[PDB]
Amino acid sequence: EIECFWSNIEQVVEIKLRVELEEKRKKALNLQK
Amino acid sequence: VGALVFDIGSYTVRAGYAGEDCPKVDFPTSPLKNGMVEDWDSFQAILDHTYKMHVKSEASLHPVLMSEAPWNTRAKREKLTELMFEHYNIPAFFLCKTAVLTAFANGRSTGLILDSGATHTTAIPVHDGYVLQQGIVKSPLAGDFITMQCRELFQEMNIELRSWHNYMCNCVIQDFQASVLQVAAQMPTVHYEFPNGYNCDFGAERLKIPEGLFDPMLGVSHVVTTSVGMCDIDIRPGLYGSVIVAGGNTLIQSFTDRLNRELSQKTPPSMRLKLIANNTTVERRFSSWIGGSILASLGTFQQMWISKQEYEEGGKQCVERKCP
Repeated sequence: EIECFWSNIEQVVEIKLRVELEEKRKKALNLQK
Repeated sequence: VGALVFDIGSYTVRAGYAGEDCPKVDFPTSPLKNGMVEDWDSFQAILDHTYKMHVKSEASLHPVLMSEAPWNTRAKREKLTELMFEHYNIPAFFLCKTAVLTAFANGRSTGLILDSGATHTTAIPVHDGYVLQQGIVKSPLAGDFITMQCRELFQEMNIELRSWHNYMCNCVIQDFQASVLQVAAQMPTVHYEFPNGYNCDFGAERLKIPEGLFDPMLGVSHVVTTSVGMCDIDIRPGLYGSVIVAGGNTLIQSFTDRLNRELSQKTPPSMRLKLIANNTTVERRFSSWIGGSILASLGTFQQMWISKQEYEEGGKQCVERKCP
């Protein structure tokens, strides 16, 4: 059960990481714009 | 009705809610000299102090979780449930090993746990959340031994290092450890000052004091290396790749680095040995309570606890039956 909890947190971490890289791309685009 | 999580650790008690990150109260613990309840009256009194003063809530409302030492005897658990349910009338209970909570806090069910407290430092291999009792290695080279090396050296310095005065003494030898101790061979050093302003050039002593737990008795590296020797044959690679440390008494500078060196040179070079660096004081002190909090939060803890119904139906036997 604790492993399932940590895997759920891992999913959240992965989605947040993807969203943060996407926002990094957006910030670079706005900066060069 | 937020679940309450308490750690009754030997040297400082950590308490808080299951859903909250940190133990909202952390105060010094004593009735736990050897590792389990020595004095039931004193233990009950300190628990009462906890619920009433520390958290300002009755035990009859919140569900309660307690954590006990890995090597504690069974009668301790049975009497613990008897006392808790009879006196405080909680709705549901559970008991968990501190090493298991440390491995859960790290999100690594299969692990080896190094921890130390008052008078004891232990190595526990946990596989899929079960403490291997036969594999535990317990050594007296605890934080108390190092702090007493500190105290003896201070008395040799002749500094003036009722019970509250002794508590202050223990705290300063502990406070000195965090700032100074690191694991002429040490070069110039710190000027750490006492509250009254006294100090000295704390030189090689900072190196020689921490050396006790490796070489004053079984040192920590030997404690762990034999611990895995006593465990199963083929799960041993898993433990090395999952070695974890916990407890405030483990907070020394480069302590984890020296452990990693010792195990790497002691383990076969081919092995995947690695140490999880939860090295911050906050991390180590909250690790066990963190595991308890996570354990209580989940939606399955509602089925894992010992409900008051269970203790009404049966006596102390439920602890061995419901708590690993």
